[PDB]
Order: sequence, then C-alpha cells, then structure tokens
Amino acid sequence: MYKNQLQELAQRSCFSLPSYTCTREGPDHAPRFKASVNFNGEIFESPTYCSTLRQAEHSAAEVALSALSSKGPSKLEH
Repeated sequence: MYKNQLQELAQRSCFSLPSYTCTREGPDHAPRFKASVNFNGEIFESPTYCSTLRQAEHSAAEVALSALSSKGPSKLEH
C-alpha cells in the first residue's frame, strides 16, 4: 500500500522508478537484516532492526515517502 504509493509518485515525475536492495549479514545465531532504497537520487535505509526483508523495504519506502512530503503529515493537522 504505502510502497505502491511511493512508486506512483515517481511515475508521475516520469523520471525513474524507485529501487531497493536487501543484504544479509551477521551470524546464524544472531541474524541481521539491512535494506537500502534509492528514490530520486536520495538513499534511505531502514532506521530500525528488521526481522524480515519485508520490514526493511517498508521502513525504507516510508522514510522516502515521508522525506518527499517533508514533514508534511502531522498529528495536529486535520
């Protein structure tokens, strides 16, 4: 949902579609996930630990989406 919304914004610019990558590091006993997303030349990575790559992609997309709007959404607003 949120991820798709971010992609739609890029399509409107007719510039380039968003890109995301996922890497796996750390021991099997203590696995660590890390993903990075590049949107409009800006790179955003999950700021919190992600159990699965799905969370990493969401965290990256959310950061890019929020960054694009630039602290747009607010609790006080509306």
